[PDB]
Amino acid sequence: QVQLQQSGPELVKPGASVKISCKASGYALSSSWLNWVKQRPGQGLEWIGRIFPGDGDTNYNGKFKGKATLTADKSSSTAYLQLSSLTSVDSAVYFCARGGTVVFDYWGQGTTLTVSSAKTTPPSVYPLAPGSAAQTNSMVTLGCLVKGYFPEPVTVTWNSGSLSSGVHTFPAVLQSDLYTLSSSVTVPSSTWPSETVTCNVAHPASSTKVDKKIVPR
Amino acid sequence: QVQLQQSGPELVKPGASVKISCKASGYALSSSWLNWVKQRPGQGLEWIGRIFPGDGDTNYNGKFKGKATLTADKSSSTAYLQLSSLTSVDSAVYFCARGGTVVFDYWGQGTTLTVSSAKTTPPSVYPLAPGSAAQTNSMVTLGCLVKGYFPEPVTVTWNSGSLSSGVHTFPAVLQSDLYTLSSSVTVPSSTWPSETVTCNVAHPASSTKVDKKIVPR
Amino acid sequence: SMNKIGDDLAETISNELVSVLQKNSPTFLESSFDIKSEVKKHAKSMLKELIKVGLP
Amino acid sequence: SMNKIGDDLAETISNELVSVLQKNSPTFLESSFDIKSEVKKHAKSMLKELIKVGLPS
Amino acid sequence: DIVMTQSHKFMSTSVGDRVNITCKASQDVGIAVAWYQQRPGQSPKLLIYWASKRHTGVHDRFTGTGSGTDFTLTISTVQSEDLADYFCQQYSNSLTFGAGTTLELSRADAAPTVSIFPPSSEQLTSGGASVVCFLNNFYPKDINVKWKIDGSERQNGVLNSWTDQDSKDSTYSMSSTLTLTKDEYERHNSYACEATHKTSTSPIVKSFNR
Amino acid sequence: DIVMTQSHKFMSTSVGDRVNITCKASQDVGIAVAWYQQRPGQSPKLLIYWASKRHTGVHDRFTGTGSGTDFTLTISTVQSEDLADYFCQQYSNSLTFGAGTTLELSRADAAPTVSIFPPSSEQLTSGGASVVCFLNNFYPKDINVKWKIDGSERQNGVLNSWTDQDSKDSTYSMSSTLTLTKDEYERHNSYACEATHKTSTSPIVKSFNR
Repeated sequence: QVQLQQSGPELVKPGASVKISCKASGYALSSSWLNWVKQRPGQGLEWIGRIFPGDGDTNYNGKFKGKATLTADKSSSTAYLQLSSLTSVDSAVYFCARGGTVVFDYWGQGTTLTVSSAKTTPPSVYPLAPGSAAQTNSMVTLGCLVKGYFPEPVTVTWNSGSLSSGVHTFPAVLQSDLYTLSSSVTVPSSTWPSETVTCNVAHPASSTKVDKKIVPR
Repeated sequence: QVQLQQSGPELVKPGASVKISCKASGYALSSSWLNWVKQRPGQGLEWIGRIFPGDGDTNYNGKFKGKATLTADKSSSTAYLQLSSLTSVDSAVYFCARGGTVVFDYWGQGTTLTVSSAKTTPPSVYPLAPGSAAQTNSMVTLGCLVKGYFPEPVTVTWNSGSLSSGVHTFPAVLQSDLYTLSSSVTVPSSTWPSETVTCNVAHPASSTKVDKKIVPR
Repeated sequence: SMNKIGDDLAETISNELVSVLQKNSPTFLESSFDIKSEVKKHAKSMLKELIKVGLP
Repeated sequence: SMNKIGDDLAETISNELVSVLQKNSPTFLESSFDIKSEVKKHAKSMLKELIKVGLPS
Repeated sequence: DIVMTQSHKFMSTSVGDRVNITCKASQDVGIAVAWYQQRPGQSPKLLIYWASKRHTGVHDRFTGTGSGTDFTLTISTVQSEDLADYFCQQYSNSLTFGAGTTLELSRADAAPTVSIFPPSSEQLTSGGASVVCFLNNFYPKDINVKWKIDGSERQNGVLNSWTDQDSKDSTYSMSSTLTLTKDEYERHNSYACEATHKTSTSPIVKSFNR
Repeated sequence: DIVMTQSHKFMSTSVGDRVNITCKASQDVGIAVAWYQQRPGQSPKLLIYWASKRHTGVHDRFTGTGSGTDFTLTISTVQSEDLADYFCQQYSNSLTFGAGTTLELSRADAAPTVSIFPPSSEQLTSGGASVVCFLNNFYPKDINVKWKIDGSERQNGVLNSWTDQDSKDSTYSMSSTLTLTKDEYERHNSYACEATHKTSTSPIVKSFNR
């Protein structure tokens, strides 16, 4: 069973160092190359470097010579990627991949690296209600603004899942060193403001959860 | 020039032993086989043994394995043949020959081994003359008998070489582990007995030289 | 006897070619047991022909 | 680079084949320098063939 | 120092149909191009390498058609497994990965439903202010949103986010937040969110005032 | 063991003519046969190996042949250099040499001159006795000598010696000594030396009587 087990996600202050491990099975790293690749979240892949565990040879990308260091323990089926002087630009997902020097047969899982000055911070949850104006009144759209939390993720429900159709929850954006979501529902205008609606917003990192009404004021 | 140089002639008593050397030049012994061969007075040619002095591995004939042994000195380009338990049978000329296992592409000059209990001893020189009878009187044939000497060889001349042609000297033969031969001459019948005929033997080993006339009867 | 050394010479040829082949290959080179065996088999035939050029 | 180890292997092959030929030949092998070279050139060309059973897809 | 450009961020297809994914190299890269698939929540996996060789286990539908500065990955028949992201890669001199292409499901045109919301009282007492506009359930993903403050263009202070293609009705949704200070927000009256799209010559405009 | 027999102890030839030196093996020796030349006083040299292949330096004259239990060494043109001894050798499983063939110059038949001599008075005081018979200047070398003591034949106590082909007149000579005790010699009266040769049906015989 070929598998490449990497270490868990890392959340580290800017300027610090991190050592991501990559453990292999189902084949011998002693006769292969192990490569490391950075997929910025949403953007595309950049190569970092590779190592030959058996002969302990390293080839690096010019981009990452000063920042990245590769090493290996031939007897532990394990190689490590060490990254120094971290910034928000190094915040990405890092894979290790088996292969030759340039074509990668089987990739790992991808260890998430997030680099930020922020400490664990609960979101501000602002209700999004319409004004007194009205148009195409068949359906009404509400929302919330999860804002200023760290780290990810955030779970959002409406009426604790009692309102599951016509809902849109959006991936957070990184705004001012913190993450912001928005989410919206669409209920028929018949039952609102008649029937109450609620922002459920859960941030498991801080164990902070919000149950907030949407009001016309 | 390529050549193989062997040690000098040998005299041994029965039961004793010899070491014959064979120095090589013009090629590398550590890349070849050196073979030893017995050539007897009966002209039969027999093979003894070989060595690959680069390794030192040997191979012997079952007839000589008991008493023939080969060693070599790589740093001196020299192979050695050692013979124990000597006897008149082993008395022969011994060649050392370059080649592979079999085909002897180049031969040395040979070492003469004489095995005998005899000590250095002069020949008896006996005059050979016809009896009173008249034998084919156109010519007269006289002779001599160079008998019971050791070692080889002897020199034979007639009237100190003045009686040059029409003479026959024969190679020696073995009587009782001693050497013996005879020689003849054909002077015309009118010359002798009135013109003295003599045979002039010489045995360099014993520094014995014989000057004997041929007398009638 | 002739072929004792032959197979061992093929063994060194076969494994060394594989090591260099692996360390410089742009791809992983899976099933390297089958890579080696073809090379080692081919290597022996090569050795038989190389031996032959030393003719009488 | 690609011939860095191709030559070393041809050299090792040529030397060991010759030493065996000499020790197992009934004929003295003359001009072994020439013998090796034929074996070494033949070794090189066929080493470049052996290496090519790697990935010729 | 070498570019691999995948012209199309997205390619449309239906299940059972034929589709291509293109890649363009800025200079000659021989046949040294590899294609990878990455489904959401998956590490990449190899489809093609050397620009036409199929890797172990990849189904025959993943044809590869490549040399030079122009390469193409063709999927003979598209199915659920193929709704994924695709990257091309050059390794002739150095590693450049392509920009990436996302294979989507085609559906009939759909205009977005647009809503606009003022900043909340709670936010306005903290000194912040966020004007939120949702644009939901539209296709194709080619949408362009413009913000206006008192009828005048606003570019900065705007952060946007999209959902991937909805699994039920194959549409895309977009959220756009314009964030300002309490100081500036209170210095203006009209706020509008204006969407340019292929489903209406007129941009979709919806507005609020104070 | 395997036996290599050279039937002809001697071959007759002349400068400018062809000659075949043959060699018969007792068991199949394949082509594993070598030929050597040996001039008198010299060590052997290789001419042919593998029964038909010339050794480096060997002239076109030396055209060896054969496989099996029969082999040949054809000299196309005989020179003075070739008047030497010739040996064959087999190495199929083990090494065996032949006893050699000796290449002589051919000349017209020649009958020997024969002499007979009694023991000397000096030898007969020491106790021994040697009756001597010379047979000189005959060709070919095939000559047979028998000793008769008072008619009765003699074999034991007889030592023979031979010369090689004389360089002046291409003949051979032989010496035969009948070595007896003084007692044996004195108890007999008539001594005679006989020889059979191609030149005469009647043997050559010469007598001595005390």
